[PDB]
Amino acid sequence: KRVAIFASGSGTNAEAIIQSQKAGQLPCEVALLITDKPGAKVVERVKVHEIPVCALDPKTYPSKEAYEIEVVQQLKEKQIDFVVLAGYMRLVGPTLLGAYEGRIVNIHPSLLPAFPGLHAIEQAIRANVKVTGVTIHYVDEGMDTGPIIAQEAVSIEEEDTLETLTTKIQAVEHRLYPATLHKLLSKAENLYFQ
Amino acid sequence: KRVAIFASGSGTNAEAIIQSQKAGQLPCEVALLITDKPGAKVVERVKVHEIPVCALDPKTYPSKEAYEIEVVQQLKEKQIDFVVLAGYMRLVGPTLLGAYEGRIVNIHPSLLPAFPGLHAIEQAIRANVKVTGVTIHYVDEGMDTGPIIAQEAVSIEEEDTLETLTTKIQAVEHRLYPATLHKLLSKAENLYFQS
Repeated sequence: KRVAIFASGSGTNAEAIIQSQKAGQLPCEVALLITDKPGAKVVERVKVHEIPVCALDPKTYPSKEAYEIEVVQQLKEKQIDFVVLAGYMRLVGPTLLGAYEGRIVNIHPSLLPAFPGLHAIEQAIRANVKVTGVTIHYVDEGMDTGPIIAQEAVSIEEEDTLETLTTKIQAVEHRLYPATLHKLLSKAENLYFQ
Repeated sequence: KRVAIFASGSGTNAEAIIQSQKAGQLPCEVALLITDKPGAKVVERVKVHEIPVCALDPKTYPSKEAYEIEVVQQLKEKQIDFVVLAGYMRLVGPTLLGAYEGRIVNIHPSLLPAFPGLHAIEQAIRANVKVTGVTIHYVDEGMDTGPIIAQEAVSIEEEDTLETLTTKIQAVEHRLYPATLHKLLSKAENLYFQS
């Protein structure tokens, strides 16, 4: 029962998922990290668990399709059953989606459909909303589109800044992503690991 | 200290605001209802408090501007200081906005900017979101635009239907609209009711 994670930068969501496996809550094993650069905390955090990492810079490839062909090659090689995006900053193209349709999920720091795309916490602050939150969803063709699995609201208090709100939102993500993955990939159904 | 309410249909939000006045929580008095149809529960609910009612069918006017000119006339006639939209289903045009800019608020049953416009509770169910909610905001030019004053989230449970979610959202509106109006229009500031 193998999961791949796509992540970059700090990798705190990837860490919470790995911690959830160690707790006995995730009903699968993290088997691969796909990332953009070697010199990042997420690589360090994952490497110490002896989980394979494939660091593919997308700009090295002639096209998005060529990059995704290599991505899919890696997922197939590691016998990946499910794909978890955890701070993956690119759109998922037709090659990746075609190979893993119905088996890719994502987390996004807004209540979709509000504030899709990059820097959604900053978007909510700039729009002066009073409530934002976190969305976990299946990945389909478009930007942050696909059937929504879970959402949780977070209030923006008057004293909140980008930093303090980001902390609150990350706390929700670290609890919610693994709890949602546990419920979704429950051993009751054999669904994704047949 | 006079407020006008714009409402149609059942008028349950209008009722909650009147009730909050009667409770001692609203620091102003409801002085006028502007509505579209005489034969509605909101008219009945408001009339029994002997609050003046102006029923203006907008379709019986040459233009949106002509209708709003009459609206503004009625508001000026009644010495209205603040305008509360409570199920007003038309866009606020330049005539109304020009006369009462900064003194019009609205309630909307989604977490703006998601699901602006009509039937937003149905929109959220059709979009299969798991969280929706309520927004109270100042009214500017445009549809459901303007500085957001308050929001409250409501979870859509698996067993929720349009009917049961609507009940939940209306419960939030009936508490939140008057509580927000109390905070916004607080006596300490006396911002909107200067002589």
